[PDB]
Order: sequence, then structure tokens, then C-alpha cells
Amino acid sequence: KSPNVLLQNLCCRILGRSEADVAQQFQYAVRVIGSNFAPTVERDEFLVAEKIKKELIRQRREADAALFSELHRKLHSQGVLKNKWSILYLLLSLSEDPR
Amino acid sequence: RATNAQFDSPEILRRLDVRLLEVSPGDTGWDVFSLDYHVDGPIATVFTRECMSHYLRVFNF
Amino acid sequence: AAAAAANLNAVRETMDVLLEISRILNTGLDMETLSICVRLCEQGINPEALSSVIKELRKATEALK
Repeated sequence: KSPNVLLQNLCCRILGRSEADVAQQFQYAVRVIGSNFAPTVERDEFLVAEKIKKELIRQRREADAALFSELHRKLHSQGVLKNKWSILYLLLSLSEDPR
Repeated sequence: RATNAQFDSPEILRRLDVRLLEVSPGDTGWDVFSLDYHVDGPIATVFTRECMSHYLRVFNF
Repeated sequence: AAAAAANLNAVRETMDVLLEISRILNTGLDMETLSICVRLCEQGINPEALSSVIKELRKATEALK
């Protein structure tokens, strides 16, 4: 593979369509992901864990905030993810408030 | 400067400094403000960093 | 081999635990998409860049509807 065609996989996964049916959305993916491959901001998994707990208190899913205390431990227990920080920031970024 | 606070002792004034909570999409500004008393000296053994978190919770309520 | 499939067990586990983290923060990613999202992160990638793409692709499946 390469990450450019792997992003095309992501564009097949979010949408429900073939890749010859739409080429606009993959062009939005390559325009935003492109000319950037490396984070230029603070790197720490510990701070984003303390930002996920702080977010789950704000949504009153405070029992799910003690679940994340176990799920981050399970994430450490497998230990086969190279950057734990990028997916935690990514999952933090798409957060919805259903309350 | 505007209120009576300027005249007090420089120690507790200097250790009064502002903090905020770290940005995330959809937050509220009234929650993200806080005041932090910060400790660098030997007084840590009576006001340690694990007691500061309790204080932040108290100040928020 | 045998242990070379035990590592395949340890990756499916990663994929499941990140889905529990995915539902408690209430994101729209499902299991199949999340398996792309962990693969991208092994090479290293900005989540600040990926989030806008995902937040556009979820805003372009009902506008290309």
C-alpha cells in the first residue's frame, strides 16, 4: 500500500460509494492531508487522556469516564499501536454531545 | 490595579496567577477559566500537586 | 505460524478497544473505518488534518445523496 491510496480506502469507508462514482471527496482528502505529514503541536498521550476524562465529566457520562480509565489501560496492555496520541486526539476531535 | 488587591503582600499576589483548561471542540468558557495557586518551594510537602487538583474542583463548584 | 497469528489476535483487540473508546466519545466511525484509522497512524499523521476530512465526508454523504 501507500498512505495516499489508503486514504482512498477511508473515503470508501465513510461514504457508501465506489471510487469511480465520486472523485471529489478523495480530492478533498488529498488537499487537506497533503503538505503535512508530521504533527507540529504538543506530543503527549497523558495530556489527551486527561482531556478525554475532562470531556466526559462535561457531558455527564462520568461512569464512562471510569470506563476510559480501563480502556486506556487495555490500550497499553496490547501495546502494538505506534502513536497512541494521534488516534486519541482524532477520537477526541470528532466528539458529539448527546448529553 | 483597579481594586484593593494591588496593596497586598507581593508573595500571595505573585503566586496568584491565571490558568485555563485545554481547548477541545464544543467547550464552555465558564468551565475553562480557573485560578491556580502554584507551589515551587519547600511548602510543597503541605500544599502538594495532588491537593491542587482538589482545589481546582472546589473552585469550580 | 501460531504466535504469528497471536499477534493478529493482539491487533483485533486494539481495534475493538478503540471502538469502545469510539462509542463513549460518540464518534461516527465504525469498526471497518477504524481499521483504516489505526493503519494511517502507524506511519504517523496529523489528527487535526484527518478530523476535518472525516467531518467533511460525513457532511458529504447526505449532500451527495
